[PDB]
Amino acid sequence: PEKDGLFCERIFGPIKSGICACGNYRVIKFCEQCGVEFVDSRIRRYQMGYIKLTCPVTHVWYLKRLPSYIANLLDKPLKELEGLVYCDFSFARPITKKPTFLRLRGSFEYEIQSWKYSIPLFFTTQGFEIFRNREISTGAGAIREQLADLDLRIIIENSLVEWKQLGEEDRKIVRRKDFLVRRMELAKHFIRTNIEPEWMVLCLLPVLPPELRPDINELYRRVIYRNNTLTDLLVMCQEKLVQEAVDTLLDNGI
Amino acid sequence: EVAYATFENMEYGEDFMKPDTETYNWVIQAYTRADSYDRVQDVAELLGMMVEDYKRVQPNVKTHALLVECFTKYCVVKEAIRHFRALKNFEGGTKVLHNAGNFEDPLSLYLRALCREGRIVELIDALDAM
Amino acid sequence: PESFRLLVRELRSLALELNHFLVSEKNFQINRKEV
Amino acid sequence: IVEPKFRLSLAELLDESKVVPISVYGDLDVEITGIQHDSRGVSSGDLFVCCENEGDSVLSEADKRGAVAVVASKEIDIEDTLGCRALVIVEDTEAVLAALASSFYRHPSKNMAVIGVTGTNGKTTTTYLIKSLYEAMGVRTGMFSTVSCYVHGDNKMDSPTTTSPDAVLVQSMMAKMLHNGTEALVMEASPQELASGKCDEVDFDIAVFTNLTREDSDFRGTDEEYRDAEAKLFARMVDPERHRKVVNIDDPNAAFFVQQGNPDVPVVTFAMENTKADVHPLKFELSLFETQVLVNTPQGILEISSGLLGRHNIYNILAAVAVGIAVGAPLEDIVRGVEEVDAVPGRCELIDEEQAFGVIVDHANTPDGLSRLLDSVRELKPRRIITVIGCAGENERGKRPVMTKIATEKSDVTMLTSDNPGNEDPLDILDDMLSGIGWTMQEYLKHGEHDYYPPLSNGHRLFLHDVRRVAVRCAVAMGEEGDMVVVAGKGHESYQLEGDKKEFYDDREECREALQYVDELHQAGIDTSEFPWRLPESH
Repeated sequence: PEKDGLFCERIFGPIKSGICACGNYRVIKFCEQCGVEFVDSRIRRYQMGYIKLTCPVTHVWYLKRLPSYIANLLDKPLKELEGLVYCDFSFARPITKKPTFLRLRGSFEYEIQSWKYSIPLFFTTQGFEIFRNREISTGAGAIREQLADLDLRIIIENSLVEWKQLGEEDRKIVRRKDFLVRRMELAKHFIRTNIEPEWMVLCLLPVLPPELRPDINELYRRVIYRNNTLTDLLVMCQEKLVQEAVDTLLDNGI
Repeated sequence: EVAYATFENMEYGEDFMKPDTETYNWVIQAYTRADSYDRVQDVAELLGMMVEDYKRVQPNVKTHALLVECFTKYCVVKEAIRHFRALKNFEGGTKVLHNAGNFEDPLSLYLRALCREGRIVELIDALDAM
Repeated sequence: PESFRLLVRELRSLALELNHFLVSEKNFQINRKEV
Repeated sequence: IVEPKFRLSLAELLDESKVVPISVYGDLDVEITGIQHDSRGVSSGDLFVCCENEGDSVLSEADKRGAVAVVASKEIDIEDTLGCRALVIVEDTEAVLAALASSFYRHPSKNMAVIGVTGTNGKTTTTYLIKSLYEAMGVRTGMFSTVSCYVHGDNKMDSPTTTSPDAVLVQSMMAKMLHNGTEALVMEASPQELASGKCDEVDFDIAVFTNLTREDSDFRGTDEEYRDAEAKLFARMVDPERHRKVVNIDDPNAAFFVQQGNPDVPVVTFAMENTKADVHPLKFELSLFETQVLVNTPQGILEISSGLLGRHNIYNILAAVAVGIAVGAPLEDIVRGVEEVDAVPGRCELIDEEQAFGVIVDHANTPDGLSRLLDSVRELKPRRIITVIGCAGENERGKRPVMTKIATEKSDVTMLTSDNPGNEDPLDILDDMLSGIGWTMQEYLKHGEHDYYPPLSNGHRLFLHDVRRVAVRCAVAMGEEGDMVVVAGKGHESYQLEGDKKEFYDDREECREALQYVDELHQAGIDTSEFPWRLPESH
């Protein structure tokens, strides 16, 4: 097994009970030369690993499976939200809990011209990177900032008043009413549980134990390969490759 | 769910095991002070079961104080007002609802919810009871 | 059981955790089973 | 710069300094190559002086670093804890400290002309002006200032970042100037330094008094003690043939100082409003970029065009003129020296990049310092005043609402920002500042969502940003023709403390660099008249 690989004995345990990577044997805690824990080899059926993603990726279950959970919680159409993940789009003003000074808002299909040369030069590149991902962001990371900054109690009150207004006033009004009830139902469950909505965007990728993957291994290799490529560059096209590969691993055919 | 399992043992048992008013109060109180999840539907169904048992079971002061506390917490204010009116006729009354300031002071929450919703005429009547 | 322990790991691959808790009927203490 | 080398025995150092020890242990013939009072600065061969406020761990640190003899006020067990070859017990370590430093460095102040400037205001700019005045006469002049220390000319010393140099340090650097050829020196004589006795062993030649206002909240004493502390410099005005006095007679106190010392010492009086002064202006013109003053002097009239701003800087010019008058300096040297100084760092320092609005960087970080600064800017008659201000974190929590009320009532546009957060969250300090006008961070952020920040009750504008680099440059971009942008708080300091690391940050550089690139931002279609900016691709 290759060191620090998908079958590494640092991460998942020995392939032989009581036998280390170097070959030292002990009767059934860590080897000084290699670091293998001297335990039964059965731990490879239950020991998890993880991949540290250089860029966050959305969980395909909560974005693409209709009706979308992320799109319903953010009250944005999946079309305008899918391009933020798989297209060359950018979202302005992702957050609302920190000071900002630009009048940009919404999704920009193109790129801001002044944001490319004038603004980075005026504030210097080092000083620009600090507040850059507060006025306009891109990728699944922009979605995570929106989810993390959501005021779930504001969602309930805004949905309720909008719901009542439509009642005072044919296939769209009914459909919009069902959207609002789903959104306020979703917000309520987050409030009374310990689930954070920002966990719908993955920062780390858990890895199945090796004994359960003696297809999945190739999909893991693709995610590691592109994720290692992306950290070497540090681009947006490479982020799409990492995000798409994780979508394939989690749920293909979507 | 622990208290509700015992209640079901009694509700669907023999005659000598049937719930009394105190039995309903304990199960209602268990749901009102639950740590997680929405329990307002469980309380409202228990209330309907208690009402269906009217020939044998009648409320007391604790029943209305618990129901005012539950509906106030979930902001079902119009139902908290109905049960506060019944609570006024019981001596002691608002003191039981105050719970000595424990469990986030249900007496103050009822007053705050009335103020936040512009139900001032009800709010004054609450102060008279106090 | 191996059928259920293996299920938990496959669910963990999708960033879901499946915990089994026992609530004691005597003292109401919650015990997390080793799964 | 050449480092002087001093070698004195312990017995000689005590004999020269006239310090009478309570008891002496060890060897008195131990050679001393240095004197230190802070243990972290003690080197091998240094004499350590232990102040009463430093514990037993300090003594071990000095011994570990190579201290050969120790001076302290209390008996210390040498035989088991200290490897030092000698120990000296004295009644008062702080008072002896000044005498030991002067004796070790051989009283260098006796070989130069020493000019001390005292007062609450104008010490640093007058010291900068007078040093240029002495240099215009060809005298190699050093300087001791809160901002900088020079041996002569442009030869800057790497001064430690201490707001009040110790008695040992003052003597230590002073001899270094002598070894390098310095003939005259100008030092700030702050009340705290004079009260603490750090400058007790300095042979001042000329004493200059500027003004006295109760501003320094850091002074641990009464107003009379604050006044008498500054009188210590004037008390030493003894020799009529060698000493001179320069007093500002506009201050009501000035009579008290004139009576200090020998009354026979000559006194030269300067005043902006009192025409009875020896040196006083006849007419002056104030603008955003320069001041022009016609000053009447006992030796004639002078014409001065200075880059210094504000009428408070006219006093500093007059004091430099009177000192030049007192030393009988050539009138032409008076004009050239004053006009040579353009920007004392952090003291209303004008940042000039050939633009239509003035940009000044000041060190004002107090409610009364900011009030005085903004009233001096208003008299220059700008169309608008734009102030960038912040508050330090974990300390001075009482001035946060006060400084916002002052800025919003005297500045047309106020930009709050971060001054030195430390371990406190910058948005928490800004919330404390916002409370002084009745706002909260949540309300300000709500206005940001609606992309519109309303003005205040008085019609002024308040904006906010927790990144100092962003807030400083965005305020320069709000400048128009005939405005003034005031970047207060830091002044000449070159660090922004975030957490525990002191990241390098200069306010002067940010204003300088923002002025260069503000042109390309405006032609790119960006409207930076206020917050938020209007990009061409935003509606």
